[PDB]
Amino acid sequence: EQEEYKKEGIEWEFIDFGMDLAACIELIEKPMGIFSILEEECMFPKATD
Amino acid sequence: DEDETTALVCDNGSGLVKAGFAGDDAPRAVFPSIVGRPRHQGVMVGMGQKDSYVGDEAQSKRGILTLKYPIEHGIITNWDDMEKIWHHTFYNELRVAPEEHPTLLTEAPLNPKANREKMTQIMFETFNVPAMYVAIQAVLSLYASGRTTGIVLDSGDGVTHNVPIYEGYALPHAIMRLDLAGRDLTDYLMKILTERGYSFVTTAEREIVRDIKEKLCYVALDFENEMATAASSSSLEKSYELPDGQVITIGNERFRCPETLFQPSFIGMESAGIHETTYNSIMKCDIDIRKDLYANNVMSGGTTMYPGIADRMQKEITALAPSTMKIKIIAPPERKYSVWIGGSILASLSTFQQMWITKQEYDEAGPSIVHR
Amino acid sequence: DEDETTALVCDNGSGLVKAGFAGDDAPRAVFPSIVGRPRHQGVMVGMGQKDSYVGDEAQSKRGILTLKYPIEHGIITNWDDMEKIWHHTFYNELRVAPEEHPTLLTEAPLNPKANREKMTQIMFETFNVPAMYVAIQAVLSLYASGRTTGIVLDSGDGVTHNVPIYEGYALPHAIMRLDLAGRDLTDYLMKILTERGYSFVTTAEREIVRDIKEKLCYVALDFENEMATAASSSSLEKSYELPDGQVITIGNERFRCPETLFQPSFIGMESAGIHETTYNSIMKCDIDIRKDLYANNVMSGGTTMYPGIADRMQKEITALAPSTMKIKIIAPPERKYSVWIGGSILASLSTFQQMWITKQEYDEAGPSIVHR
Repeated sequence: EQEEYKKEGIEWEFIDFGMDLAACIELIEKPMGIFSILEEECMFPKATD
Repeated sequence: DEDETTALVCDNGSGLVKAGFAGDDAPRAVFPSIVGRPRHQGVMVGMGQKDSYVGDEAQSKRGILTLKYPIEHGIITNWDDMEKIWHHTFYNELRVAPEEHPTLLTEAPLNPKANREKMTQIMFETFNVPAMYVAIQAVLSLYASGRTTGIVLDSGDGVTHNVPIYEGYALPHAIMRLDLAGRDLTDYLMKILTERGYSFVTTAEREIVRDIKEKLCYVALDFENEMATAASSSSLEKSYELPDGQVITIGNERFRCPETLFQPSFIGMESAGIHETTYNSIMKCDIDIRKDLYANNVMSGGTTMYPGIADRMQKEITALAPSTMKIKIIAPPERKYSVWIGGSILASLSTFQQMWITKQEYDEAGPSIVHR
Repeated sequence: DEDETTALVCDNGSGLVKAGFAGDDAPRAVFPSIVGRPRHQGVMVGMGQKDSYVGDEAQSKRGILTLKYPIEHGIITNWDDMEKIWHHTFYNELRVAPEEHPTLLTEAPLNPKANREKMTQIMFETFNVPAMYVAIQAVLSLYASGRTTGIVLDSGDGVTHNVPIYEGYALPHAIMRLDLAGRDLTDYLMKILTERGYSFVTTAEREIVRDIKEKLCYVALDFENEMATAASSSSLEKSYELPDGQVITIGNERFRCPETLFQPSFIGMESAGIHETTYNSIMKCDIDIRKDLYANNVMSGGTTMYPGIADRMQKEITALAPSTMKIKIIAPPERKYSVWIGGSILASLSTFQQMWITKQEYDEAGPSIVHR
């Protein structure tokens, strides 16, 4: 998008549209996130769902 | 994989270091916890002057060096000599560069706050590891036996401990330490075996008394009518062949050595013994948690490997515990590495990633960060 | 259905909250009336820092938190901590959003005018419920036993009450409050059981004395020649097995604990007891209504569940009442939830719709509106 407004010369500022999703992703893939908690407990010989 | 492969687990002991990669089933590296310093100037053929020696080269060359033990009773007493054992572990034993490997270390039961901060200072500031973590030893042993509440009798080379753990938190005020372990036990066998009319005269005689203790020693149940049995002289006796022919016989003393763990009085110790101490730890804990601890006496450590240790302990605490109670003494086969294996599991785990102390945490929070 | 399904019934107690949907036969949610505040900084594995804990998580984690009871003797004493228990009830326990559910609440017998206005202020202004209503507890208990005139002996965890009700109006000047209930009763058993030669030492020993009180305690009729019976030692004794094996025996004390409700002197209380108090309430009422109250002694509350409570009360007041009178002690089986069930009935009722205080009434009349 930003290339056009640059090519044309329009003056439009905007934040990455991805950013909106980073919240969800971090929660899953980050260290104290779901997977981790999931993969840690897997190390506990006597853990439960 | 980045660190799935890459996590290191180093268990620092009073007698042995156990080390390797999180993921493996057993330690890649096991070696004495010594640092030898040469008493004289000179060289081995083909080598240069060496200022220091560590592990087995210090043991093998002990006649020309002054040997020193960095960890007295599980606590690091000399930090110059410990950084030497770590250096050896990373660079020579595991041959890894530490600055790209997360490192899980272990500490002892009531390890002073200041030490956990100091080994963190040395891990991050002189070895530059990406991230590290210090687990308490009994806690890794328990966890390696699947569970989270139980009481570990942990016994290695310089210390014995009882660490009651509840849903993962080791209970500070109920932990007991008994300074008599496998080291003390080899020296007592030594005397009851010279006292059997023998001589462990050269250093090749000294060292192997320890290999006698490991191979032939027993913990008899009803140690009472086992001495009585000794006397009728059954085929209870056991002869070991020395470095040479010199067939030495050990019948009886074979079990008089681990009876030291129940009777410290055999060695001029006035402290209570292993089973009473298991128990006392337990009547120092909350009331509602005592049925749990009793059904989960997990054993770990080289000195708890004597066969029939578990049966003697089984009957030792049944007969001290209220009969309404269920006793249960878990002693797994890999127990000389429980601690390490518990670390391997935990550190290779999917959920542990979010507890690693990173250089980001450290450079920003000071050693306090990992200290918890 | 809009609100047929939708009416909530929350009974706030000194020990327990009972909650659920008008329509149900019993509370969907029952849990301690505590709010725990952590004594130290730290976390559980996988959770964040929690400022506060409520209900069972506060009980389970009591060793690291300072526990507080918002309702002292049936009256709300801390409004910051009560709004916390309500929040927990709606959002976590019943998992409903409150702003679309009418809420029937309960208050105590001579609940200060200002409180009934304050919980209305918090219901409408911080929870934004559509409509609400505050019923008096004894009054819901009576009504749940079908009737409209009777006298309720109500006894739970922190208070006992006698609330004479006539054609629905609880009689202010005849109500009696006795501050000795199930809480007091568990602590007295505790001592007569340690006094039997025992120890409730850890917290897993403490908690279960209360489960002994509930399961094995009795109210004997002729408590006189029941002690006498104890002595000849019949098969009156009763052994309970603890969290572990430790089989504890309780023969006699089993009934010495509810004899405290008739004799407060067992616990250094100088107040009169349950039966005399039933009676005194009654000779404080109008003369013409006393035959009604006597044939309708409805019992409700956790502490009135001790078997043989009704027979002892039956004979306790027959023998104080003029012989021309009919005595009748109604004690239903669901009585530990009478209060709640009376609210469930009433609030699901076809005619109650026109007594709900709506936000229209409130935004227009101030808290005064519901206060009556």
